[PDB]
Amino acid sequence: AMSRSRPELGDWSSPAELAELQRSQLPRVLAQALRSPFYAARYRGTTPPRTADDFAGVEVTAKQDLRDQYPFGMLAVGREHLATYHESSGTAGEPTASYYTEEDWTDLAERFARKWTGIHPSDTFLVRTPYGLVITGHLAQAAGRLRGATVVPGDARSLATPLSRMVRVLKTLDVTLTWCNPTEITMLAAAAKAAGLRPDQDFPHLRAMFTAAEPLTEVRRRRLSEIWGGIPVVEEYGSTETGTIAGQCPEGRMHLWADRAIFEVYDPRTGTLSEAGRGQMVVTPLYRDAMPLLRYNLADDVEVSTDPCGCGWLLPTVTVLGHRIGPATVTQQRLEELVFSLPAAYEVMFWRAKAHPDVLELEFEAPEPVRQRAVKELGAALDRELGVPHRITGLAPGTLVPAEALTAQRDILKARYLFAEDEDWDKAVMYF
Amino acid sequence: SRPELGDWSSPAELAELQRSQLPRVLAQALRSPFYAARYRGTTPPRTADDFAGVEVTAKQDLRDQYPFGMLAVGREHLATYHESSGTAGEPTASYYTEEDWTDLAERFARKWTGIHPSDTFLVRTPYGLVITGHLAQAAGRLRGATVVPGDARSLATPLSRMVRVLKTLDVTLTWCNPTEITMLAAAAKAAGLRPDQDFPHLRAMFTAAEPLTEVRRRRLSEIWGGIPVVEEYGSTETGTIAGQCPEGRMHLWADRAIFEVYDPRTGTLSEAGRGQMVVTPLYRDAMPLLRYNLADDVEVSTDPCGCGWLLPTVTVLGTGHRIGPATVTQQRLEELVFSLPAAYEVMFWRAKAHPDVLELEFEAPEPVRQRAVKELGAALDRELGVPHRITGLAPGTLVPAEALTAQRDILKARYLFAEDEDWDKAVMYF
Ligand SMILES: Nc1ncnc2c1ncn2[C@@H]1O[C@H](COP(=O)(O)O)[C@@H](O)[C@H]1O
Ligand SMILES: O=C(O)c1ccccc1O
Ligand SMILES: O=C(O)c1ccccc1O
Ligand SMILES: O=C(O)c1ccccc1O
Ligand SMILES: O=C(O)c1ccccc1O
Ligand SMILES: [Mg+2]
Ligand SMILES: [Mg+2]
Ligand SMILES: [Zn+2]
Ligand SMILES: [Zn+2]
Repeated sequence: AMSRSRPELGDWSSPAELAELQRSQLPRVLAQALRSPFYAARYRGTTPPRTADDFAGVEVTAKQDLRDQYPFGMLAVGREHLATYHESSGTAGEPTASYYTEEDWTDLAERFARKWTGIHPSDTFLVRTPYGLVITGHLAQAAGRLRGATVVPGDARSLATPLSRMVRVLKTLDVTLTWCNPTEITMLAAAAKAAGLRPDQDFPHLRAMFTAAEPLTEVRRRRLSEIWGGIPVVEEYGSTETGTIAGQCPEGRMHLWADRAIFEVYDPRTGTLSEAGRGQMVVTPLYRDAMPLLRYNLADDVEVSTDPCGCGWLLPTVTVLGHRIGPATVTQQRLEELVFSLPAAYEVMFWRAKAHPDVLELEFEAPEPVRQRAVKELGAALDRELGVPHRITGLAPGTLVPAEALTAQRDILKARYLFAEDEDWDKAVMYF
Repeated sequence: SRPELGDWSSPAELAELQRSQLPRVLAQALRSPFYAARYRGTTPPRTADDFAGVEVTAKQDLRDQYPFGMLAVGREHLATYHESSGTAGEPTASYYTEEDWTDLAERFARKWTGIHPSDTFLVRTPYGLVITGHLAQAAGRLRGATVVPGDARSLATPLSRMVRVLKTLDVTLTWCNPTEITMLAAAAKAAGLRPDQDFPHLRAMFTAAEPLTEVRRRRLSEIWGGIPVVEEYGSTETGTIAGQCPEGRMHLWADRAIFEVYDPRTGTLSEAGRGQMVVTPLYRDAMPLLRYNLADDVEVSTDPCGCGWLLPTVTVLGTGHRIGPATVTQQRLEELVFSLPAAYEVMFWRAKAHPDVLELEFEAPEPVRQRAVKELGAALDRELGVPHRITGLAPGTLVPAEALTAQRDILKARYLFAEDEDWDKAVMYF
């Protein structure tokens, strides 16, 4: 590496060489970790870990530790070196703070930019995740700028950017790439149809859709691809606290970015850490100064395999998993496979289910002509695959996902205090 | 590379710094479909002298050329794409190269209070398509300040959460519109924090996007413990084109753009006086603008300022209503509302011009309400002489308690729920 310090795919040719690329960083990482109040307090009366060998003995860092240290208990650098500050999704009541130096950001941007489809100057990249405190909009934008793509900041959950306006942007700007959660991929598809555009034909420049943030079955991922004309739906896995830790290969598996972090699986029964198997995703990022994390337990239920993939990347794969009803165990993943196995022509995208002690209640939207078939087929799928008692109800479109979410436009107004006689002064101080 | 405050020592040297860029700027402008079509079949302007004759560019031209009619570079050289606030029905597209962004970031970073690594900077403006959030964030990154991306109009970041962030992160700088400054002050009290005492690290508040009287600006400062409220002037299409000096005048960033005043009656352009703000940015390659008429009503003065910056000053107006004998502007009413004593806590108000009467409502606590109505009535009598119907309202009437106190979990879509959970958050989870 003449110019770059941080590793790339191909700097190692064996699992043995990957482990050495990792362990060589641990002295710096362990020295940096001890600079934070949290780790200096953890190792108070003892000898701190310093060497790659000492790492074996290092205690897990829990989500609750990150919350107890709010806001800067995990901080290992002077505040003058921070570039951005972030907070996690979930509960507003117990915030999880994350923060990054400029150089931390180069590692974050590189990991997001590991998109098998590429990101190029030729791309127009719609970033359709929130920019409010969470990292996700900032992360995609930073990766877009790193690779020279035109970034369209769509934001998400903003009154400035309803779906109708995103559909017009996708079409008229010839957008080539999107970043949004998998539910937003279906929201955009429904908004396109309500504008009289066919997601499968009317966006010929759209070449890939980047997604994360929800457990996503291959059956649902394939349907989302088919809705949008058979283009790749490129999954990644991360968190505000870690950045992107795994990205899809051309074969459709997520591979751990183990050159940039030590990945371990925590068995909460035994409290053992292992390089692979089923249990809780544990991460030690190797290229971060501001907020060192030693064996941070994301508490996501994962399966990590060192088994080779068809792609040939020399990295482990990860599946992210994320209610029992009499004899059967019913998961969202299993129901999602059954819902998204209904024929595409039935247009079933929006659904929800509740586990009662004795019965699974499930609702979905479908057009009237196909609704009774969709109810019957999905019932028979549940009988055949799970054998749970069910109450399935088909609903009119606009019942779960209202028409106004899909078609309403909103002016981006500023506060006004003086109105003409014929104006609505309801928009005076509450103008959003 | 690009000029800094102090690189010119006279108005004559400033004009030379400008005119020297015009050949490049005029050549770049002609690369766009719009300007190539405008000067089709004629000889195009090429020299600093030719600039005098150049036709104004209207906001309607930017709308008519949606999306990339104003584009002077290959799309491969674009860094970001933006759209303006106002009507959703007629989008105004703008776009910038990486080098365009350095000029934008430098102009925003011209804050007389500075932006430093020692700063923690809450950006509380939208990131959704408009430039505003992205502009403040790029300036914070340029100057090394810790950027806290608050966003605005996002379900992710309600006022209650911004107030907790202001306090617990020791935020030193904010960027938000002047109404948001009062919204945050009301939200702070609802969270049990006194804006005038409980934010000791807050040192300055940056604001723009509303016509702002000195009387209102001073009150916003007093609400937040007497710290500077630093106004700038800009637009979603240009970024910051003027910034406040320590004397409280906004100075035009004329080293980065030629500023002219348009008389719409005659279509005469002038270096100073009354009329419509016209801007020709000098360091803007993706989307060249020749004499872009912002259509803001402004007064430009070349008079020297005590601050010692050798740049013209600008006052920004906004067009008001006849009510019997008198003409009432928002700015005039705002001066009267914000001349009520601070202890009355009149911040939220609205008014309607009828042909015969000014209807005005504001929130004030019950003990002060009748005095506030009487004093404000006498101010209107004394200053405007318009008939008025003034009503005092309970706090929570114009700005509801919910907007100030509601917390909102940042949920993701969920499809399987337990019996006792709210499944209304399944697909509509915002
Ligand atoms: N591709 C994915 N599949 C499943 N869950 C995901 C995926 N990406 C992100 N997540 C979830 O989202 C979390 C990130 O949370 P946050 O930092 O609050 O945005 C992860 O810890 C997972 O629980
Ligand atoms: O909410 C989202 O849209 C989202 C998308 C990707 C990653 C994290 C997120 O919160
Ligand atoms: O869920 C997230 O916040 C997230 C953040 C970074 C990258 C991928 C992700 O899903
Ligand atoms: O909407 C805002 O809060 C705002 C603030 C500053 C400048 C432009 C803006 O729209
Ligand atoms: O919209 C504004 O009034 C504004 C002001 C300064 C900078 C960016 C902006 O959009
Ligand atoms: Mg580019
Ligand atoms: Mg810094
Ligand atoms: Zn693979
Ligand atoms: Zn001055």
